[PDB]
Amino acid sequence: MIIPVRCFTCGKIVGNKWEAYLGLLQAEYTEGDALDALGLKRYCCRRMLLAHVDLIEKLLNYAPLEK
Amino acid sequence: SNRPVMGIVQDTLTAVRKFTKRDVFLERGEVMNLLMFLSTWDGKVPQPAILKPRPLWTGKQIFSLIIPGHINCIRTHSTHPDDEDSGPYKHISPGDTKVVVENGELIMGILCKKSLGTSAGSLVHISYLEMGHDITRLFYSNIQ
Amino acid sequence: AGILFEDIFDVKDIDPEGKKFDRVSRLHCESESFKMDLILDVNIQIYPVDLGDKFRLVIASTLYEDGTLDDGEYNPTDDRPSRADQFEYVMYGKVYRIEGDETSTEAATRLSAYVSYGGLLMRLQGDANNLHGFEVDSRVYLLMKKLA
Amino acid sequence: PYANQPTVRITELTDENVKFIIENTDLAVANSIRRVFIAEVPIIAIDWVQIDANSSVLHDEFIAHRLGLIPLISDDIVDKLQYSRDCTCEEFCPECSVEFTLDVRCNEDQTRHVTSRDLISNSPRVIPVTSDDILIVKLRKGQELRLRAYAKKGFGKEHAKWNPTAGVAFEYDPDNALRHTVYPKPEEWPKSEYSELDEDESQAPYDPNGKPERFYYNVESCGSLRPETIVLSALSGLKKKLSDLQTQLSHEIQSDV
Amino acid sequence: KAFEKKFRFDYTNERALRRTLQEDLVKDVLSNAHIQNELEREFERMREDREVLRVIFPTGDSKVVLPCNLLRMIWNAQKIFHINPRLPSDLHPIKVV
Amino acid sequence: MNAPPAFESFLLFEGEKKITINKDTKVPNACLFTINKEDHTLGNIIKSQLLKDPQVLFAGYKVPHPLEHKIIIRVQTTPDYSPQEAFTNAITDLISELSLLEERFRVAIKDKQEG
Ligand SMILES: [Zn+2]
Ligand SMILES: [Zn+2]
Repeated sequence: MIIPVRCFTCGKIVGNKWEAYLGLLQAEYTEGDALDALGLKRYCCRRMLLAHVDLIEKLLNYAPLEK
Repeated sequence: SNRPVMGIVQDTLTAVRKFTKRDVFLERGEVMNLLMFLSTWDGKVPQPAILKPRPLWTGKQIFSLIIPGHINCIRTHSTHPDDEDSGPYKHISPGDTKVVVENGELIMGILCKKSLGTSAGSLVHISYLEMGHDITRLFYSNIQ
Repeated sequence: AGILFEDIFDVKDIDPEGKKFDRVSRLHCESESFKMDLILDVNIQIYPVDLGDKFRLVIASTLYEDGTLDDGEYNPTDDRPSRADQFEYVMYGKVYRIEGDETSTEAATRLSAYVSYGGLLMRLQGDANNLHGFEVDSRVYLLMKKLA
Repeated sequence: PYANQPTVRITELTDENVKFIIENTDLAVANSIRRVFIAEVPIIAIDWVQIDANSSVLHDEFIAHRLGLIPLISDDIVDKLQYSRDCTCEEFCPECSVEFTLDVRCNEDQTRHVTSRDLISNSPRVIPVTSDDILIVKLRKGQELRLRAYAKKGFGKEHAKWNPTAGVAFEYDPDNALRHTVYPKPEEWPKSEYSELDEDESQAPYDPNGKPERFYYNVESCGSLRPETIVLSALSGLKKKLSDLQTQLSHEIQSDV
Repeated sequence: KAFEKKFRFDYTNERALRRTLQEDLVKDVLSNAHIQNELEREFERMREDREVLRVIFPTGDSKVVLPCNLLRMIWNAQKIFHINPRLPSDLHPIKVV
Repeated sequence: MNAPPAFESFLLFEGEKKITINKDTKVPNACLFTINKEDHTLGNIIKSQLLKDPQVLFAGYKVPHPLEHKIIIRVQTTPDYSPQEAFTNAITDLISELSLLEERFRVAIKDKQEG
């Protein structure tokens, strides 16, 4: 759905690192380099962004219930 | 089938097999921690198998306290070869195979499904036939 | 007193067939004087031992050795009876079997003493004249100390 | 029958990380300090959430869950504030809670990211760790989200939202000298970052007389508490728990005698 | 041959009796012909039982199901009463019969 | 529906005593301490500290069931040394140790910043 804050295993803040991760992937960095640049060292944190799927963008395509 | 349905299974059986070997030596604090989980313990810490240079209890020595009352049982470990009974070391068991329990104490040998499992003449079967249902229930719970 | 067996043994073997236990090795030892064959399992990391090591082995019913029962309990505050602490390596166990060579009419001339030290075993073969002090289901202390 | 005297060396100290070594102490002492780092350290986190309007595609309790996990700067007033259970007032008061208000409506066509910066607190001392921005929900044009929240004082035992630390690294005896773990093949195990032995050999020789000491630490804060104040509050909380145990034990001893 | 060697209770040796049985009971066993007659009757009954078993159990299958484990209970009696195999016993065989 | 509230590991409602002292009749000079709403954080500490006392013959802790929040600590001491006194001494020892550790850690922190 949406990027979850507080990586499950340890609790490190990963809810603020999704947009920066996407930007790093979009411009130059590979996934590993982007994760290293974001400071996600423990693989529990790296799998948190790496495996994330942002369904929030897909859910925003539909018109809202109230205009 | 005049066998027990209930036996030591899964984690407890593997940990018993690893726990009973000769190499298992337990320091003072570990022995104190383990003994409090013994429901039938009389509160008297046994003398360690090794006294010097440092006190070190053995897995069999602690497991002997779990054995209720005075149970006599003889089993064989899964890895026990058939050469030992024929040649020498029949009662020495260089691989520490076979099982001998005398006077409710695990004298020697490594336990497995052949001893604590569901089989005729198993150690738990002997405990039930000798002591009773309540004492065997306590034996099960203490082992676990 | 309270002594059962006193001798100095020679380590002739360590791993005759193979190694089955990481922390425990088996000492195949031969004795001076009484010519007493010995097999013994000894913790290795705690008490290292190599081939051809002079070690004095003592079998005692009690550690105090003044002639009183030890009631088989572990208390660290048991210093006041002046425990026999001249040995580096001390074990505690019971005799579980005593074999012999007697056949009906004739008496046993050689005995084998089997002791389980809470899982570690020792076999002690030799003439019955000095080995008669062992009794089945009797508490035993093993005392060990290397020699130069 | 008395305390050994521990010493502390601190190797690395940043705004996010603290690396220190505790020497000359029991294994259980170090382990319980590590456990208190996670569990018993008080911290301020959102616990009471009320949503007025929520047109987002995420359901109400989803947004409340995301809000509760947002860290809040608790470096100073977490000690001054009191647990709501122990507080005299009913519901919530400023002496027992901090009020948060969020009011976001997406009017432009471009999707608007509702972040932690949108949280508005009554007190300037607690900020949702924004001196990037923790994302709460994304709003499409026409969607709206208005809610009121109160932040309480709690610790890790209650809920993980009150965990003040990221992964707390604990390590003792990096060179395996006590043999607390036995490597079937020592040569294939990577050496620890605190290893004191040369590359040629694998492990230190066995030490029969040794006991666990010189416990290596690495406490990584979530930003809600400064990582040194995490250790200070952990020590203070454990001491307070032990002192309360002392008081109760003394009272029981006098009552029974 | 092995059956007789294991179950006959040969009292003629007079030396093995002194080692296994107490010195007092050896003279009673040897002197009294009633003891010897009753022991021979016991052995004859056991031989008849052996023949009955061989009729009942062809294929020589000695593994049988019985209520109480006599060997384990004998061993329990040994351990409870601190029986020393190295010493002669005071148990009179006629009392056993 | 059967999930216990969050405040069952530390909070004491009405009725429970924080620590309960029961003597052990099996052996002389042994006591059983039942600590309500506590976990291994305190039990392991107490067990480790008690073993330092040369007058403590037995010391340990256990959690009878993880779903419940209770600790049973069994202490046995030598004659003429009550186990309750041993527990009190261990707790005071821990107070002193923790205070000294905090003091030194604060000194180290202050030295690390601008030092
Ligand atoms: Zn993580
Ligand atoms: Zn209030």
